[PDB]
Amino acid sequence: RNLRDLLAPWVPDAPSRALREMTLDSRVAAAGDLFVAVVGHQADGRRYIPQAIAQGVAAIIAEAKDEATDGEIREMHGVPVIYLSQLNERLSALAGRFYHEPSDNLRLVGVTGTNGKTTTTQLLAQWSQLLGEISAVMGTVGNGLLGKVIPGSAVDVQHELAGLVDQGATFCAMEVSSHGLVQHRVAALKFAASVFTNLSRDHLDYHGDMEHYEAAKWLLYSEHHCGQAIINADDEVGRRWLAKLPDAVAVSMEDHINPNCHGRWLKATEVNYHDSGATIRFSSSWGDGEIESHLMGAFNVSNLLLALATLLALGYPLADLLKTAARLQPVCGRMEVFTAPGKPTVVVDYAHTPDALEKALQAARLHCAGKLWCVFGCGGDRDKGKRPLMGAIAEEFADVAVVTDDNPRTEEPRAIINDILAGMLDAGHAKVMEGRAEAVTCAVMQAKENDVVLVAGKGHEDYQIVGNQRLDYSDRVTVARLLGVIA
Repeated sequence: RNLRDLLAPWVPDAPSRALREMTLDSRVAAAGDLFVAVVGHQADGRRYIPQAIAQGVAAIIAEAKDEATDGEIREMHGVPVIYLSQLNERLSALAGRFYHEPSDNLRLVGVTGTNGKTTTTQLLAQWSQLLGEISAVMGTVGNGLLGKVIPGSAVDVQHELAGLVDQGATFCAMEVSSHGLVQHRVAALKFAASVFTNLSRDHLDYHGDMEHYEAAKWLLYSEHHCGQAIINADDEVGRRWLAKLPDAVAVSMEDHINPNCHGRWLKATEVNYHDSGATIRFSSSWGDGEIESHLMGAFNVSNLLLALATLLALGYPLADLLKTAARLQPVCGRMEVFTAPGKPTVVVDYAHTPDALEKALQAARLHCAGKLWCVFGCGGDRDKGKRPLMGAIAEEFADVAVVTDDNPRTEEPRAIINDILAGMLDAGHAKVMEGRAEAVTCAVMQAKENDVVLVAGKGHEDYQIVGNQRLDYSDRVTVARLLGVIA
C-alpha cells in the first residue's frame, strides 16, 4: 500500500507514502491512513481535512469539484492532498487497487432484481462449495464464508471482499441493489457473472418511464464488468434484455425459451411439488437432468434454476452439479420444510405481512395433497392494520386457520387475535389456540400425513416476547421435537 503505486494509473507524479487503511471518515482515521474526502449526501468530506491531518493520516485524496483540476497534487502541513474530479465514480476502482483487486482473486457472481436475491446468492455459494470452492456471501443477511455470515460505501465493498479473499474465499455470491449499482458502489468489481431474477417495479406504467428506467439500467451495465449474463426469461423485462444479448443464458420454468435464437438456455420441463420439496426435470444447452430440491414453492424452483444456469455458464460440470443438488438447503426459516416418516409436512417461514403470508401459503399449497393448515399471529405494540388482512389471507389461502400469539409484547394477546378474526368472512371457522407451542402442536398432531402445516411469522427468530420477557421459544425446535427430527 503506497500512494504512488495506488495513483500510478491516474496520477503519475504522486509522492511515495506508505499507507495503512483507506477511510472516508476523519473520526476513525489513524496514523498512516489514507483519508478520502468525497462530496456526498448534503456532506463535504473536504471540511474534515484538518481533523484527518491532525489524526496523522499519511495522505488525502479529495474531490476536485470547484477546488482544483483533475490530478492536481497539493501539500498541507506536509501531507499530500491529491484532487480527483468525479471521485464518487472512481472510488470503487481506487479502493479496488488499494485492496489489491479482490474481485480478480476470487469468482464474483452478482445477483440483481426485486425478489429471490438472498436465496439465489445462498444457492450459488452453497452449490459452488459442494463442488470444492471456499464460498462466501455478501448481502442483506450479512457478509462472510458460508456458516460464518455476520450482519456500505464503494470502499467498504472492496475492503469486505479483500477480507473474504484473506480468509481463503475462491467464490463470492453478492446481492447487488439497484441503489448500490446507481451510486457506483460496485463500479470497478470484476463480475464473472450477473444474474437477473425479476423486476416487480410498480411506478413504471408510462412508456416514457419504462424507457428511461431501462435506459438508466442499460447505461449502468455498459459501464460495468458484468461477465456472463444469466436472465430469468419468465420476467417480461428479462425477455426484452435477452432479445438484445445473444451471449446471455435464458432460464425459464414457464416455456419462455425461444429455441430459434440458438443461445444458451435452461428450462424446467416438469416439476413435481411434493411433501419434502420439488422434483425438477429440465433440458439445457449443457444436457438434461432431474434435480431433487429440498426447497419449497415455484419461486425457489426459479432461484435454483438461475443458480444452476450460472454455474453451468461458469464451466462447472453438469454431472457434478446434479450429484450435489440434493444437498442444497433453504435459507434458514424461509419456507424451511420439516418431514418425517408417516407425519404431516411442516413448513416454518418468516412471513409476517399480508403479502409474504399469501406467497408462503400459495407456495405451500403446491406441495399439499390434503389440507393446508396456517399457524400464525401478529406482533403486539406495532401497527394493527395488517391484522385483518392477514386473517382474510389465512381464511382464503389455507383450509384451516389456527390463530395464536406472535410476540404479543405488552398488548392484550386476545385483543390482537380479535383484530385478526375481524378480517375474516367466517371468524367462527378459524381455530384459536393460545400458547403458540400449544397452537403449533394442535395443527401438527391433528394434521393428516398428506397435509401441510405452515408455521408463519418467526422463521429463525428463537424468542417469544410476552410482556417485558424474552422467553426461549423456537418454531423450528417445537416442530422438530413433535416430528421426532433434529432442528
